[PDB]
Amino acid sequence: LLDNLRDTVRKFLTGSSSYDKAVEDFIKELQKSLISADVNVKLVFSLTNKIKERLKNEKPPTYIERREWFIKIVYDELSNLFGGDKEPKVIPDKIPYVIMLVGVQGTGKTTTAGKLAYFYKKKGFKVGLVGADVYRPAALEQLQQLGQQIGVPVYGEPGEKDVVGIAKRGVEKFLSEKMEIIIVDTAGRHGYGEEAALLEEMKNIYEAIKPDEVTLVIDASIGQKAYDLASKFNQASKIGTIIITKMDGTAKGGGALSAVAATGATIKFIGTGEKIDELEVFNPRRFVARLHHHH
Repeated sequence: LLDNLRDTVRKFLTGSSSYDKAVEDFIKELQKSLISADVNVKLVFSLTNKIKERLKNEKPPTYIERREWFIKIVYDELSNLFGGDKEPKVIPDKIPYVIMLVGVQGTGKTTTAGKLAYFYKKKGFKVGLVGADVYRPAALEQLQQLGQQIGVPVYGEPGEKDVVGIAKRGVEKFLSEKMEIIIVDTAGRHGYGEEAALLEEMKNIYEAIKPDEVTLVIDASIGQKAYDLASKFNQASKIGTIIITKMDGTAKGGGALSAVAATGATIKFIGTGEKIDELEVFNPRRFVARLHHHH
């Protein structure tokens, strides 16, 4: 969406027609591209109405061209659509720090667990990974391969299906090894649409491990349908954050980000590609800044 918004911006700034038609043309194209990105239509309409209103109340500061000022207001409001200017807290100040990853099946989460452990190893922490995703049988082997490849130890119990016992033995072992960051990879038996049961089901793992942070991993190709789960996830704990993965393998990452941001939850990271280091700290203002036409 942003790379497509770049070209629309360019067409708007290299001053073709009247201003008002240039603006009209741009808003239609924005509305169209956001619909295509699966953003909820009510957010698409509010966004453009808010843009149009700022433009009627806020003349450009002196020295600022009108078209430049229009674009500044569009960029500020795209950022607000994805959650607004905010820089999450990504380095823990309590050690040890236990992070429980949760989510529906297939959210780029075992990869996400290795990517998170890599991020924190690079930061100089001592991390241990707990492979408690026991529905998928491949998840553990996959985790053990990541760990081995990135030099972080992986606790896992081949063929075991008590996720609560695995998470509790793995955390206790890592806490005894005096690990500083402990990442517990868990999935869930439900999909999107079955949010109450998904959440209920996270409860006994959580109580067992008493993590410092619970992180819901969302695949971005769910789009705007991430809303319900994210909303209920976020209300259910004071320590919940969200990771949106696979932003590069969908057209619907704007729908997913905008739908999560509508809940107010914290999107701490986004997963961009499949490579181990492609996990980035997320700030809507920076995310939007990437396409700025003055660079």
